[PDB]
Amino acid sequence: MIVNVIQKDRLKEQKLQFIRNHQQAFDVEPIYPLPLFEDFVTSIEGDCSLEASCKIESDKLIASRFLLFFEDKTQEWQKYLHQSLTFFGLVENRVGVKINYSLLQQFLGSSFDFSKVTVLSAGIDLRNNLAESSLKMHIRIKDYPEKLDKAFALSDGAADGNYLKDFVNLIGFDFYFNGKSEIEIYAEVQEDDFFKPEINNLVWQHFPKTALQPLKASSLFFTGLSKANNNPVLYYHLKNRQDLTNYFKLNDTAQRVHSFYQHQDILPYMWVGTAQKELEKTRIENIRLYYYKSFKM
Repeated sequence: MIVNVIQKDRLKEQKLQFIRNHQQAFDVEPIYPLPLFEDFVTSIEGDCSLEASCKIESDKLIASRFLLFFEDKTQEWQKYLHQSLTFFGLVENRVGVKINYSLLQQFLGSSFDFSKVTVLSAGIDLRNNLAESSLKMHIRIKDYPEKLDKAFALSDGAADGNYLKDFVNLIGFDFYFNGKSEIEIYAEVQEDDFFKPEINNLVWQHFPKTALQPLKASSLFFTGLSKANNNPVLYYHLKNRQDLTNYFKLNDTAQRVHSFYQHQDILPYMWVGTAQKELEKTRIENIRLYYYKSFKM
Protein backbone atom coordinates (compact mmCIF):
# COMPACT_ATOMS: atom_id res chain seq x y z
CA MET A 1 0.00 0.00 0.00
CA ILE A 2 1.22 3.50 -0.89
CA VAL A 3 0.61 4.84 2.66
CA ASN A 4 2.78 2.02 4.00
CA VAL A 5 5.79 2.63 1.69
CA ILE A 6 5.66 6.40 2.33
CA GLN A 7 5.58 5.81 6.10
CA LYS A 8 8.43 3.29 5.93
CA ASP A 9 10.65 5.75 4.03
CA ARG A 10 9.73 8.47 6.55
CA LEU A 11 10.54 6.36 9.63
CA LYS A 12 13.89 5.42 8.08
CA GLU A 13 14.89 9.06 7.65
CA GLN A 14 13.61 10.02 11.11
CA LYS A 15 15.80 7.34 12.71
CA LEU A 16 18.85 8.55 10.78
CA GLN A 17 17.99 12.13 11.74
CA PHE A 18 17.77 11.26 15.46
CA ILE A 19 21.22 9.62 15.32
CA ARG A 20 22.72 12.46 13.26
CA ASN A 21 21.32 15.15 15.59
CA HIS A 22 23.09 13.53 18.53
CA GLN A 23 26.36 12.82 16.69
CA GLN A 24 26.55 16.31 15.12
CA ALA A 25 25.92 18.00 18.49
CA PHE A 26 28.75 16.19 20.30
CA ASP A 27 31.24 14.74 17.80
CA VAL A 28 32.43 16.96 14.95
CA GLU A 29 33.48 13.78 13.10
CA PRO A 30 31.36 10.60 13.44
CA ILE A 31 33.19 7.76 15.24
CA TYR A 32 33.91 4.67 13.12
CA PRO A 33 31.95 2.45 12.45
CA LEU A 34 28.71 4.42 13.10
CA PRO A 35 27.37 3.79 9.53
CA LEU A 36 27.00 0.06 10.34
CA PHE A 37 24.67 0.91 13.21
CA GLU A 38 22.77 3.29 10.89
CA ASP A 39 22.38 0.40 8.41
CA PHE A 40 21.16 -1.82 11.24
CA VAL A 41 18.43 0.55 12.48
CA THR A 42 17.15 1.30 8.98
CA SER A 43 16.93 -2.46 8.30
CA ILE A 44 14.50 -2.77 11.23
CA GLU A 45 11.13 -1.97 9.65
CA GLY A 46 8.85 -2.90 12.55
CA ASP A 47 8.09 -0.38 15.30
CA CYS A 48 11.10 0.52 17.44
CA SER A 49 12.65 3.07 19.75
CA LEU A 50 16.14 4.52 19.73
CA GLU A 51 18.27 5.59 22.67
CA ALA A 52 21.01 8.17 22.32
CA SER A 53 23.26 8.64 25.30
CA CYS A 54 26.21 10.55 26.72
CA LYS A 55 28.73 9.36 29.27
CA ILE A 56 30.41 12.23 31.09
CA GLU A 57 33.64 11.92 33.07
CA SER A 58 34.48 15.42 34.36
CA ASP A 59 35.04 17.37 31.13
CA LYS A 60 35.31 14.23 28.97
CA LEU A 61 32.24 13.60 26.79
CA ILE A 62 31.61 10.19 25.23
CA ALA A 63 28.67 10.43 22.85
CA SER A 64 28.75 7.70 20.18
CA ARG A 65 26.33 5.60 22.25
CA PHE A 66 23.12 4.35 20.61
CA LEU A 67 20.66 1.52 21.22
CA LEU A 68 17.70 0.16 19.26
CA PHE A 69 14.77 -1.26 21.25
CA PHE A 70 12.63 -3.83 19.44
CA GLU A 71 8.99 -2.85 19.95
CA ASP A 72 7.03 -4.61 17.21
CA LYS A 73 3.93 -5.95 19.01
CA THR A 74 4.33 -9.37 17.31
CA GLN A 75 6.65 -10.56 20.15
CA GLU A 76 9.11 -12.18 17.69
CA TRP A 77 12.03 -11.99 20.14
CA GLN A 78 14.07 -14.82 18.60
CA LYS A 79 13.88 -13.13 15.19
CA TYR A 80 15.10 -9.83 16.67
CA LEU A 81 17.88 -11.59 18.57
CA HIS A 82 19.02 -13.11 15.26
CA GLN A 83 18.80 -9.74 13.47
CA SER A 84 20.90 -8.17 16.24
CA LEU A 85 23.53 -10.91 16.09
CA THR A 86 23.70 -10.62 12.29
CA PHE A 87 24.51 -6.94 12.82
CA PHE A 88 27.16 -7.82 15.42
CA GLY A 89 28.63 -10.18 12.78
CA LEU A 90 28.88 -7.43 10.16
CA VAL A 91 30.67 -5.26 12.70
CA GLU A 92 33.11 -8.15 13.26
CA ASN A 93 33.64 -8.50 9.51
CA ARG A 94 34.12 -4.81 8.65
CA VAL A 95 36.27 -3.83 11.64
CA GLY A 96 38.24 -7.11 11.52
CA VAL A 97 37.56 -8.16 15.10
CA LYS A 98 36.30 -11.31 16.83
CA ILE A 99 33.59 -10.83 19.47
CA ASN A 100 33.49 -13.03 22.57
CA TYR A 101 29.91 -14.35 22.73
CA SER A 102 30.38 -16.90 25.54
CA LEU A 103 28.39 -15.14 28.27
CA LEU A 104 25.44 -14.60 25.93
CA GLN A 105 25.67 -18.19 24.64
CA GLN A 106 25.69 -19.56 28.21
CA PHE A 107 22.79 -17.31 29.19
CA LEU A 108 20.67 -18.41 26.24
CA GLY A 109 21.83 -21.98 26.88
CA SER A 110 19.98 -24.44 24.67
CA SER A 111 16.32 -24.15 25.76
CA PHE A 112 15.67 -20.40 26.06
CA ASP A 113 11.98 -19.55 26.40
CA PHE A 114 11.57 -16.41 24.25
CA SER A 115 7.97 -15.87 25.38
CA LYS A 116 9.45 -14.75 28.73
CA VAL A 117 11.28 -11.79 27.12
CA THR A 118 9.77 -8.33 27.63
CA VAL A 119 12.58 -6.09 26.34
CA LEU A 120 15.32 -6.63 23.77
CA SER A 121 17.84 -4.00 22.69
CA ALA A 122 21.03 -3.90 20.63
CA GLY A 123 23.56 -1.17 20.00
CA ILE A 124 26.95 0.40 20.28
CA ASP A 125 29.36 2.52 22.30
CA LEU A 126 32.06 3.55 19.85
CA ARG A 127 35.50 4.90 20.75
CA ASN A 128 38.48 6.07 18.69
CA ASN A 129 40.43 3.53 20.69
CA LEU A 130 39.03 0.48 18.85
CA ALA A 131 39.77 -1.90 21.74
CA GLU A 132 37.56 0.18 24.04
CA SER A 133 34.56 0.18 21.65
CA SER A 134 31.72 -2.22 22.39
CA LEU A 135 28.50 -3.74 21.17
CA LYS A 136 25.65 -3.92 23.69
CA MET A 137 22.55 -6.04 24.27
CA HIS A 138 19.89 -6.01 26.97
CA ILE A 139 17.34 -8.72 27.59
CA ARG A 140 14.58 -8.29 30.18
CA ILE A 141 12.92 -11.50 31.36
CA LYS A 142 9.75 -12.02 33.41
CA ASP A 143 8.75 -15.05 35.53
CA TYR A 144 11.88 -16.96 34.48
CA PRO A 145 13.64 -18.04 37.69
CA GLU A 146 15.96 -20.55 35.93
CA LYS A 147 17.49 -17.87 33.68
CA LEU A 148 17.70 -15.34 36.52
CA ASP A 149 19.77 -17.91 38.45
CA LYS A 150 21.89 -18.57 35.35
CA ALA A 151 22.58 -14.87 34.81
CA PHE A 152 23.52 -14.63 38.50
CA ALA A 153 25.96 -17.56 38.22
CA LEU A 154 27.49 -15.98 35.09
CA SER A 155 28.18 -12.62 36.76
CA ASP A 156 30.71 -11.79 39.54
CA GLY A 157 29.18 -14.33 41.97
CA ALA A 158 26.92 -14.71 45.01
CA ALA A 159 27.04 -12.38 48.05
CA ASP A 160 27.03 -9.51 48.10
CA GLY A 161 24.52 -8.47 45.43
CA ASN A 162 22.36 -11.43 46.46
CA TYR A 163 20.38 -9.13 48.78
CA LEU A 164 18.61 -7.82 45.64
CA LYS A 165 18.41 -11.06 43.63
CA ASP A 166 14.58 -11.11 43.84
CA PHE A 167 14.38 -7.71 42.11
CA VAL A 168 16.28 -8.72 38.96
CA ASN A 169 14.66 -8.76 35.51
CA LEU A 170 17.09 -6.92 33.25
CA ILE A 171 20.27 -8.61 32.00
CA GLY A 172 22.90 -6.57 30.15
CA PHE A 173 25.73 -7.76 27.90
CA ASP A 174 28.79 -5.80 26.77
CA PHE A 175 30.96 -7.07 23.91
CA TYR A 176 34.25 -5.19 23.59
CA PHE A 177 36.15 -5.06 20.27
CA ASN A 178 39.22 -6.47 22.04
CA GLY A 179 37.40 -9.77 22.67
CA LYS A 180 36.62 -9.02 26.32
CA SER A 181 32.96 -9.40 27.31
CA GLU A 182 30.83 -8.65 30.38
CA ILE A 183 27.41 -9.50 31.84
CA GLU A 184 25.49 -7.52 34.46
CA ILE A 185 22.19 -8.07 36.27
CA TYR A 186 19.98 -5.15 37.30
CA ALA A 187 17.65 -5.05 40.30
CA GLU A 188 14.63 -2.82 39.72
CA VAL A 189 11.91 -1.18 41.82
CA GLN A 190 8.76 0.19 40.15
CA GLU A 191 7.09 3.44 41.25
CA ASP A 192 3.96 1.74 42.62
CA ASP A 193 6.18 -0.05 45.17
CA PHE A 194 8.38 2.93 46.24
CA PHE A 195 6.46 3.60 49.49
CA LYS A 196 5.88 -0.02 50.60
CA PRO A 197 7.43 -0.65 54.05
CA GLU A 198 9.10 -3.94 53.04
CA ILE A 199 10.76 -2.10 50.12
CA ASN A 200 12.33 0.30 52.64
CA ASN A 201 13.60 -2.75 54.53
CA LEU A 202 14.79 -4.75 51.51
CA VAL A 203 16.11 -1.91 49.35
CA TRP A 204 16.07 1.78 50.38
CA GLN A 205 17.69 1.14 53.80
CA HIS A 206 20.94 0.08 52.10
CA PHE A 207 21.39 3.36 50.19
CA PRO A 208 22.19 6.92 51.33
CA LYS A 209 19.36 9.45 51.68
CA THR A 210 20.70 11.27 48.59
CA ALA A 211 19.99 8.17 46.49
CA LEU A 212 16.31 8.38 47.42
CA GLN A 213 15.59 11.98 46.41
CA PRO A 214 15.33 11.51 42.61
CA LEU A 215 12.67 8.81 43.18
CA LYS A 216 10.18 11.69 43.61
CA ALA A 217 10.42 12.26 39.85
CA SER A 218 11.04 8.69 38.68
CA SER A 219 8.82 5.83 37.50
CA LEU A 220 11.52 3.15 37.84
CA PHE A 221 14.80 2.67 39.70
CA PHE A 222 17.46 0.08 38.96
CA THR A 223 21.02 -0.75 40.00
CA GLY A 224 23.78 -3.05 38.72
CA LEU A 225 24.58 -5.85 41.16
CA SER A 226 27.80 -7.54 40.01
CA LYS A 227 29.98 -4.58 39.04
CA ALA A 228 31.25 -1.94 41.48
CA ASN A 229 31.31 -4.09 44.65
CA ASN A 230 30.74 -0.82 46.49
CA ASN A 231 29.74 2.47 44.85
CA PRO A 232 27.00 0.92 42.66
CA VAL A 233 25.69 2.77 39.62
CA LEU A 234 22.11 3.93 40.23
CA TYR A 235 19.68 4.39 37.35
CA TYR A 236 16.56 6.58 37.43
CA HIS A 237 13.77 6.73 34.88
CA LEU A 238 12.81 10.38 35.03
CA LYS A 239 9.22 10.94 33.92
CA ASN A 240 10.21 14.32 32.49
CA ARG A 241 13.68 15.07 31.09
CA GLN A 242 13.24 18.70 32.23
CA ASP A 243 13.48 17.54 35.86
CA LEU A 244 17.13 16.47 35.45
CA THR A 245 18.67 19.66 36.86
CA ASN A 246 16.29 19.71 39.86
CA TYR A 247 17.46 16.33 41.13
CA PHE A 248 21.02 16.00 39.87
CA LYS A 249 23.80 18.55 40.44
CA LEU A 250 25.26 18.69 36.92
CA ASN A 251 28.74 19.76 35.88
CA ASP A 252 29.22 22.00 32.80
CA THR A 253 29.58 19.12 30.32
CA ALA A 254 26.35 17.43 31.48
CA GLN A 255 24.55 20.81 31.44
CA ARG A 256 25.60 21.15 27.77
CA VAL A 257 23.92 17.82 26.98
CA HIS A 258 20.85 18.74 29.09
CA SER A 259 20.58 22.11 27.36
CA PHE A 260 20.79 20.52 23.90
CA TYR A 261 17.96 18.07 24.58
CA GLN A 262 15.52 20.41 26.33
CA HIS A 263 13.79 21.40 23.08
CA GLN A 264 14.55 18.51 20.71
CA ASP A 265 11.64 16.51 19.27
CA ILE A 266 12.12 13.50 21.55
CA LEU A 267 10.15 11.53 24.16
CA PRO A 268 9.34 13.27 27.49
CA TYR A 269 11.11 10.74 29.72
CA MET A 270 14.83 10.00 30.18
CA TRP A 271 17.18 7.70 32.07
CA VAL A 272 19.94 8.96 34.37
CA GLY A 273 22.82 6.76 35.55
CA THR A 274 25.24 7.79 38.28
CA ALA A 275 27.42 6.11 40.89
CA GLN A 276 26.04 6.24 44.43
CA LYS A 277 29.01 8.35 45.65
CA GLU A 278 28.27 11.03 43.04
CA LEU A 279 24.90 11.89 44.63
CA GLU A 280 26.72 12.43 47.95
CA LYS A 281 28.88 15.15 46.32
CA THR A 282 28.12 18.87 45.94
CA ARG A 283 28.62 18.36 42.19
CA ILE A 284 28.30 15.28 39.98
CA GLU A 285 31.41 14.72 37.85
CA ASN A 286 30.51 11.30 36.44
CA ILE A 287 27.08 10.76 34.87
CA ARG A 288 25.28 8.95 32.05
CA LEU A 289 22.32 10.63 30.34
CA TYR A 290 19.92 8.70 28.09
CA TYR A 291 17.39 10.18 25.65
CA TYR A 292 14.71 8.45 23.56
CA LYS A 293 12.54 8.68 20.46
CA SER A 294 9.93 6.25 19.13
CA PHE A 295 9.40 5.26 15.51
CA LYS A 296 5.98 3.78 14.81
CA MET A 297 3.82 3.33 11.69
